[PDB]
Amino acid sequence: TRGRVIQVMGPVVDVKFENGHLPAIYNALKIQHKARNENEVDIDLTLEVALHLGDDTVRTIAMASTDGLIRGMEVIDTGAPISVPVGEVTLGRVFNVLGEPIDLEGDIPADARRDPIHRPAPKFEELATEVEILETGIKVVDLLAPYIKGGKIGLFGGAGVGKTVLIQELIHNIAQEHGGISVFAGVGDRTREGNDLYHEMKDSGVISKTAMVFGQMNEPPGARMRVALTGLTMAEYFRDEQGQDVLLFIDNIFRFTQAGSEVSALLGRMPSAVGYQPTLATEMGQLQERITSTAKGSITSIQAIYVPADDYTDPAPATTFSHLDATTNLERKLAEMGIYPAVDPLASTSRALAPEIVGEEHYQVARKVQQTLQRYKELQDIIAILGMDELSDEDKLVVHRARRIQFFLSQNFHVAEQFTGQPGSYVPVKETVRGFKEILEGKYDHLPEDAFRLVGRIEEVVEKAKAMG
Amino acid sequence: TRGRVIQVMGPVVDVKFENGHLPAIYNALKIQHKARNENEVDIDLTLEVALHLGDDTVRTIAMASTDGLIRGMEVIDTGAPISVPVGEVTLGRVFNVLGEPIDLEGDIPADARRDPIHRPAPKFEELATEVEILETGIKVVDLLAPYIKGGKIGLFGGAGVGKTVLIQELIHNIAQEHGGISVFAGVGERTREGNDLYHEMKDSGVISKTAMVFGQMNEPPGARMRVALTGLTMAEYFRDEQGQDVLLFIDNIFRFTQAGSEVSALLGRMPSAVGYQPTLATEMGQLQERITSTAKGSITSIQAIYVPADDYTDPAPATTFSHLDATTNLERKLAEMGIYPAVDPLASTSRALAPEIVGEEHYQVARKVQQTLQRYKELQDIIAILGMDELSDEDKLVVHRARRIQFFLSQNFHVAEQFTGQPGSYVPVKETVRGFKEILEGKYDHLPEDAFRLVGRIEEVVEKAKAM
Amino acid sequence: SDVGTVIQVGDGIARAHGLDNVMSGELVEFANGVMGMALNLEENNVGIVILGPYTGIKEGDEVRRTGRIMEVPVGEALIGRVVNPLGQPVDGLGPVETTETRPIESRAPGVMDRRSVHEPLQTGIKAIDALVPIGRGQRELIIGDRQTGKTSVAIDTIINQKDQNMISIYVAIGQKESTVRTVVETLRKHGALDYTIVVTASASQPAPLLFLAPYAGVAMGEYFMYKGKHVLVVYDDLSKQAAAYRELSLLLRRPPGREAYPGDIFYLHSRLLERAAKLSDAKGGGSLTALPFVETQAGDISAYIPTNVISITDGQIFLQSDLFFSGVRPAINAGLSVSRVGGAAQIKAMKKVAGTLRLDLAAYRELEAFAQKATQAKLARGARTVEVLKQDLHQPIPVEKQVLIIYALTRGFVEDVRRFEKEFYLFLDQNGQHLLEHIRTTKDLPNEDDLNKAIEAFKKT
Amino acid sequence: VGTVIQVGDGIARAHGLDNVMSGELVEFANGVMGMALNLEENNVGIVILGPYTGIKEGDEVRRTGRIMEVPVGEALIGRVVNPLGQPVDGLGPVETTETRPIESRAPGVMDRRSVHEPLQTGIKAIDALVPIGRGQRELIIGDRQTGKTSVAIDTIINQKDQNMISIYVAIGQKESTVRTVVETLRKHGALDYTIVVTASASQPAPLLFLAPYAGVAMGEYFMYKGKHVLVVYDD
Amino acid sequence: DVGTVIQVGDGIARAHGLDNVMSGELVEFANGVMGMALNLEENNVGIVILGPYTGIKEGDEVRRTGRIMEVPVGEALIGRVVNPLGQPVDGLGPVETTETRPIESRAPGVMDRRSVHEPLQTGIKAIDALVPIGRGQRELIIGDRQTGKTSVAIDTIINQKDQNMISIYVAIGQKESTVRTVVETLRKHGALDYTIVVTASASQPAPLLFLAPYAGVAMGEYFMYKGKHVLVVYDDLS
Ligand SMILES: Nc1ncnc2c1ncn2[C@@H]1O[C@H](COP(=O)(O)OP(=O)(O)NP(=O)(O)O)[C@@H](O)[C@H]1O
Ligand SMILES: Nc1ncnc2c1ncn2[C@@H]1O[C@H](COP(=O)(O)OP(=O)(O)NP(=O)(O)O)[C@@H](O)[C@H]1O
Ligand SMILES: Nc1ncnc2c1ncn2[C@@H]1O[C@H](COP(=O)(O)OP(=O)(O)NP(=O)(O)O)[C@@H](O)[C@H]1O
Ligand SMILES: Nc1ncnc2c1ncn2[C@@H]1O[C@H](COP(=O)(O)OP(=O)(O)NP(=O)(O)O)[C@@H](O)[C@H]1O
Ligand SMILES: Nc1ncnc2c1ncn2[C@@H]1O[C@H](COP(=O)(O)OP(=O)(O)NP(=O)(O)O)[C@@H](O)[C@H]1O
Ligand SMILES: [Mg+2]
Ligand SMILES: [Mg+2]
Ligand SMILES: [Mg+2]
Ligand SMILES: [Mg+2]
Ligand SMILES: [Mg+2]
Repeated sequence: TRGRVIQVMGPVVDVKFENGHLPAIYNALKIQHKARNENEVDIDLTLEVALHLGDDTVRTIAMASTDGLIRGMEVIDTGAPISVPVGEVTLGRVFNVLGEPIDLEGDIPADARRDPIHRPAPKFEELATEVEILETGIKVVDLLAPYIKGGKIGLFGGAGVGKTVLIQELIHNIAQEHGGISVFAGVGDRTREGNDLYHEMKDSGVISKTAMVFGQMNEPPGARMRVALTGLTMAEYFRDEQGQDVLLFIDNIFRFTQAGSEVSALLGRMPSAVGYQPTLATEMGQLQERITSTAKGSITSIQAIYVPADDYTDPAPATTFSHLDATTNLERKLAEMGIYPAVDPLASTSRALAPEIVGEEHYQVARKVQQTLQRYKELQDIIAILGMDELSDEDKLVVHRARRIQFFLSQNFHVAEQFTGQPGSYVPVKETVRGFKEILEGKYDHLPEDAFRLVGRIEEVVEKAKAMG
Repeated sequence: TRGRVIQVMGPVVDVKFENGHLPAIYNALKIQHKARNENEVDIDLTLEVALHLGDDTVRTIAMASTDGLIRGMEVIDTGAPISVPVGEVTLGRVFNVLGEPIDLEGDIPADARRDPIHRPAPKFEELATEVEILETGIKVVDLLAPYIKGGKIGLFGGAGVGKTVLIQELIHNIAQEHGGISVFAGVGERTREGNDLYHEMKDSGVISKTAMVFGQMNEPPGARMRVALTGLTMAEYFRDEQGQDVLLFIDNIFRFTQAGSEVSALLGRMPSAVGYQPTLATEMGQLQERITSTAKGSITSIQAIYVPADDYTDPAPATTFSHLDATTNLERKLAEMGIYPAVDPLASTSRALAPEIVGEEHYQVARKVQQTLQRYKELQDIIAILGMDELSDEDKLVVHRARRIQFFLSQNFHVAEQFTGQPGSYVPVKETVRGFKEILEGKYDHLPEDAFRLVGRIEEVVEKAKAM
Repeated sequence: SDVGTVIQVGDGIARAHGLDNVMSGELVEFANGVMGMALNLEENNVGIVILGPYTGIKEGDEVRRTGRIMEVPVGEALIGRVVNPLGQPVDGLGPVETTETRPIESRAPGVMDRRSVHEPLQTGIKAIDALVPIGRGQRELIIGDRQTGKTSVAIDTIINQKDQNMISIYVAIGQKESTVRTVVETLRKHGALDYTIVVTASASQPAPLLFLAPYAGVAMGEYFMYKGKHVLVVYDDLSKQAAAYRELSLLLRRPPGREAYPGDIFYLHSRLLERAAKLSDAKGGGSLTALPFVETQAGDISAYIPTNVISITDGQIFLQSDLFFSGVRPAINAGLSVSRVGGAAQIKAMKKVAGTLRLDLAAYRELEAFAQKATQAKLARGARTVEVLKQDLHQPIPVEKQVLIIYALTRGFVEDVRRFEKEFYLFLDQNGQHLLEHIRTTKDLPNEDDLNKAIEAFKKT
Repeated sequence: VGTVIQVGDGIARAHGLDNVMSGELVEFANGVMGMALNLEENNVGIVILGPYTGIKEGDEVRRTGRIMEVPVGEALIGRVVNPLGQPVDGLGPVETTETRPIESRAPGVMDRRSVHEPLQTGIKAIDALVPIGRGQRELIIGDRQTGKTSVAIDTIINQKDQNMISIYVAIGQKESTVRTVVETLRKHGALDYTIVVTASASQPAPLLFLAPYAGVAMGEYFMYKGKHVLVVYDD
Repeated sequence: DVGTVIQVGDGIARAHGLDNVMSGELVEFANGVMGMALNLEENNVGIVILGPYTGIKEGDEVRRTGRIMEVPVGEALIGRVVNPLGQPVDGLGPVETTETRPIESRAPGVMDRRSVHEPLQTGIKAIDALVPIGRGQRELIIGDRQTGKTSVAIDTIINQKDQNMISIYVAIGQKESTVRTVVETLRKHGALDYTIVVTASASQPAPLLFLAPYAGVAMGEYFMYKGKHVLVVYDDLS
């Protein structure tokens, strides 16, 4: 009633069992050994089953470093999925992907109830759908793509545009005063940020209403997948059995799919178009179909996806659009203009941009802004080759305004105070909807080109211009 | 002999002939089965051999969409390739790949004469060499790329460019007068057009002198490959023995190639280039050299070619380009411009443009128009940036006349009455050369360009301006 | 016996040792309660695709033959319900209690079983009904970039057509499970649900169930046909179904092709889209029309899947993303879109007025690039025709109203054009009954003089 | 002698043939020739130069015992021949006595000589601005059309007064085109100093593979006997 | 603990036997070259050769080192240029180092880190004045060829005498002319008496080029864990 190891290929281990004792999918295996001779090394290991390959063998993915695995050693099957604590006891603590504490403050005994990670998504008779605004105070976001309570918000950007800056700004502006349970899963980010936010939370007193698990870059490919699931299995309990609204933050969930590409080539699968595992859509669906609202509560999750390059046609980020309810996109080319945040106004959309949910004065200004920006985008080649002075008077007047709108999309964040001489400023929705009206009708458009950069409300623009002479 | 089906993967079926006698290549074979119980489905189907292996095993290609195939079924050899009915019995009928009729006018008995599909090509000492001009009334085609009688003609186009309207204009204009036996074969178009064409033929009166073969898209590659050669198998008997002239329209032969790709991956051949099977040239030549004119009889053949991705640097168009005697190209840009037909004058070339066939009154005008339309191509692109009056007036005159020249290339067809709502007009070649000479003469500088859209004879233009 | 054992399980694909008499396409059952479909028969093993969650199966499990080709249960008992690709209900509300089933791998009807497209179909949008018409029995393709105004076309079509004796099947494919509710409820808000069927296959369910998702709906519409009807079928997206087929093929150990997409894709689509037919008088005279949806990366119409798909359908409506924000809704490109049946299935009032208006708008689009007195008039008329065609969401306009304003548009009669439409509709709704009844009855334009005095009387007001 | 095991697309694999050399000719009962190109441990890959529809598994294959040989002779001038030594125009045999191997070694560096004597085609552009010598190899590259065949026809026709035994080869082309070219040449009497090698599309691709080797083997004999030779390729 | 080598293809080998071999272990051939095991199949072991493979033949004896990827460290390597395997380059006798570190060791994680507030004095004005650096930070130097990247690292490493930071310079895939020019500059200025230089030239097999930075950081962190400050530079990651 015990297993063996015969083949090791790095992240993949090809365990073997006897007749009648085959594990199921997602089952957990444990290996313990102590040195019999001085040439051996002591390591305790845990593994996750993924495939059955006949001849009494199953494929498994390692959860820790596989160095020193001598062939012929014994394996233990728990017979149950990986179990991680959940409930009241997990507030304020920090765990690894396996569920043990890594904050060194203490242990968590067995009296705390723990659940399996993998469970099927809710049936159609259990789901619910409602639309209502979640507010953040950001000028560029709140107008052209307001968020929906209990929905999914997606962040898209290259290898550094300010994704983590936006996530921490949202946390500083919403998570503390929202009144709901907060979970932050540090999936695949830098370990420095992971240990910086721990201080940021403990010294600020918010840690009493937060739960976290970390899976940062240093960890082997098997661990980087299940950090998101271990983060979600706690928000699920907070939503269901306690009736609390839950906010969930994930930074590099893309590191899920990439991890699969690392292990699939070793499992023995044929390659996809660009070498991915031929299970991208189904596995991402099985991941994101559990982040849902119900009739008992709502889960709102803000996530970011790592785009492998300045090419959105890549299948892994392109197939993310099948689940998002609000989209925000970043690009380097606008970040380099000196405008932060560099959200593209003609590719960020939201379901909440409807006229019965936001009012006429909101839909009108949103559509007007998008229409005015489209023409300036189209005039790009001809203004670049020959100059802005070529076009006619009616086009020159239009040229006079789009860049000012783009500048007005900039705003100083609260975490930017260490890099800027002013602290973060707040602009409510009723103010961000109002603001674009003045520029569109020409109330303040005559101000110079740089005054609209790094400003809050529209009144600050005029005083900054006066300070400039 | 007897065989048993052992492997099946859909389009490809692997059988075993243990009887000690192995059918040869291209031999058809049959399977018949009646249900042992109410769960099985009775079946009766033919299949075609394409390979051998060293265990008395044979690989076969499927020409019918099949589910319910079982292991252990028995297969019987026929001993001959696909046979197509030929002679008097074939006229006024529609057939399928195996030769059975499609229409409900009744059966055809077993005393009929049938020809095998596949034969070796003709030789060097017997092919015809003389060619003649054929007139269709299409303004561009009759002038710049005349179809030499007895040769191969190709229509090159992309997706939704306008091939079918032109091909049906051709079969309307030519077959109604030409006394030759007409065969229209469809390889890869939609079933709705094929079913509509039979009723249109039953009304047109051409049904007495025409035969048709179908099967179209809703069948696996095995039928879409041989449906092209079935009509040629009929035309071969009509030419070699009876000796009358023959018209052969063949529609989207590209799918003969494309079908060969889909089975290839299962037959053990490796991919190549874009992904086509390695035997492109060998498979295609055995077809393109069978349709030829001989000293005994003259065959006039028109074909449709679909560019796989609207881009011509593709191995399939590259391999097809080597056999045509005259090609007319269609550019989707012309389809979007609203000037039909979408024939691009620049890349359309023919063997007829020689002084001893079309005469000197043809060559100079055609060359001048061709050269002017080549010259305008780069000036119009320069205009996109440099402006519209920075270029000299002499340069602007090139555009001023090339716009009219390109617009007058449009024609109001007779088969497009559904899409146009107009009956059309008719032009002979003399009027075409004459009208181009006038348009270069300067007689029509003051008539608006928009007046030249979708008109026939030049005499209509002055009327349309009168209408405006 | 017809029994077997499984010796390889993974990602919903199983390999069976035994099962001698298994036929291709046959169902085969597990002890777990989920069925499986055979797609390959090697020398000693059988390739099974599992039709549900796969957490329960283990090596050594016994597997039993059932003995029947792919089926869908169909009938009038399903109208109003929401069902899976299989006959299991989604919304609960008890079992559907069907008796009969159809074998949907059946042969498509052939030549002389078919007739010409003849009866018009309307969606209530001036952009579609006028410039790029659709006829009952046609297959019209909608292709475009993500989030550009697609699903509104189908939803407004089903909403407008409640006045007729028609039957509609709508399918959502590969979408997130909850995504359908906003659709399912909105129908019920306008009452359009009381005569339709909705089929869903979520991403939560395994990828193979997407590969059967569009197959079953056409079979439901098929069983409603073979009696005189008018039936519609909509698949909200086929591209994810193509991806599901790709990733189903890959684990079966079948070599790839031009892309990760296998080369059989065309065959698959030929098996699907050709299932529609407009049967003749000796067959029943029904109509089964489909509105497939296809998505491509970055709107590249020259890609493999778009060009492969275009070759089969009877037309295409191209939704272009860069017109979407400019204020032309729906963003149908009047130059690139094509419809093959043309004026075969259309009311004869529109022939006399706007039979060729599409060529006019295409010419205006072509001349725009050059223009950036006859040309001036052409530009003015083109700007106005572009302005007229716009429509909003869930506010359809009946077929009897479109011709009256198109006549004023196409007979030479910009800031206020759109409200001119609505006020003209008001003026007609209060006075022009004598024209409206004639349009309803004879389907031909009434006396031109009376329409002229009505139009001039409005313009004077 | 050995047996054939696998057949398809004109390619065969045979078991047996212990002493078959690379490039050795083999024959079947049907009379069609074949060339051995790959030598594995238990099978030999035979590539077939003719129609293969009649070959079956279990057929016997016989070793010829010789390398490729191509007959040559001055009397061949005018005749149209296959890349293999067979008549295609009829009119009896090919009137040859000596045969050359195709595997002739290229001349060494010390067996050559500088070139300063020209070749002519009759065109102002090519004959002057891109000159060609009577020992030069010159490349023509292009797409379909643009008039590449005209260069070959001018190069062959113009060589009237200046002695040059010429070989034109048309590879994989439609037979009607080559007949038209032949008749156009016949109007100028070029058949008195020209030899044509044709392998049609219907012919197996191996003939296309072997055509230019014959287009040089038939042309080197006049060299090594002391005559000036030109060779032109259609494609 | 015996076996035979049956494949010697292109710097990769396959070995029979080796029942007790562990992943990541060092291996020695009878020719006198070091290799390592990365994959263990059902009946064979894959070995990657870390030297000149031209001397390996089929049937050669291959032997178990008995431990994971350990590189020697300590103060005796100071003043020497060493091979990543632990062999001196310019002679001067064998090394006397006793302690070793596995270069695959688990990195420190949570509850073992702290913010940064102290600078790394570089002395290059335009860098410290505009793009500051602190200890513990990882700063990418990236750019085009033939522009002077190495001239930054050399100046930064010469300026460290006043801060008492033992350091390591790593050269990967590089031409020996520049390597010895840098070594002569360092020995002239005296930096070699506290810096350690590791090199793996372009004429060396790929696996050495692949392993060099791991040794370069393993011989550097050892002084960290004893409380000292360390600066480490790599010549090229591309
Ligand atoms: N308001 C702002 N003003 C100026 N610069 C800013 C502002 N917000 C962000 N940035 C810059 O944006 C950069 C990106 O931030 P950061 O979040 O660290 O990278 P990233 O986008 O998260 N890449 P990664 O986290 O590794 O996936 C920062 O290093 C800042 O220099
Ligand atoms: N003279 C014309 N005026 C207006 N529209 C036209 C005209 N001729 C053709 N068309 C349109 O162009 C379409 C071309 O159809 P068709 O010829 O079948 O496309 P195709 O080029 O054959 N591509 P395919 O059928 O997939 O091989 C017709 O269906 C009409 O809508
Ligand atoms: N006629 C219209 N006028 C204005 N807005 C419209 C119109 N039709 C659709 N929309 C907008 O389209 C939005 C929905 O986007 P839509 O493109 O229909 O989703 P989708 O792409 O079909 N998603 P999917 O179900 O995967 O196809 C709505 O919120 C509307 O704002
Ligand atoms: N100097 C020339 N002036 C005019 N036409 C020419 C000239 N030279 C060749 N041609 C044309 O060349 C055509 C013959 O076809 P050609 O363009 O030579 O085929 P090719 O593709 O270039 N060579 P090939 O691969 O054998 O067909 C004739 O129609 C001639 O009109
Ligand atoms: N800051 C500097 N001021 C003046 N001369 C310099 C400077 N930096 C480098 N040089 C000179 O320019 C040469 C090029 O510097 P070097 O550091 O070798 O470039 P590099 O980084 O090695 N280029 P590469 O080998 O492609 O990585 C040096 O040998 C010096 O002679
Ligand atoms: Mg960051
Ligand atoms: Mg067509
Ligand atoms: Mg939608
Ligand atoms: Mg030529
Ligand atoms: Mg350098």
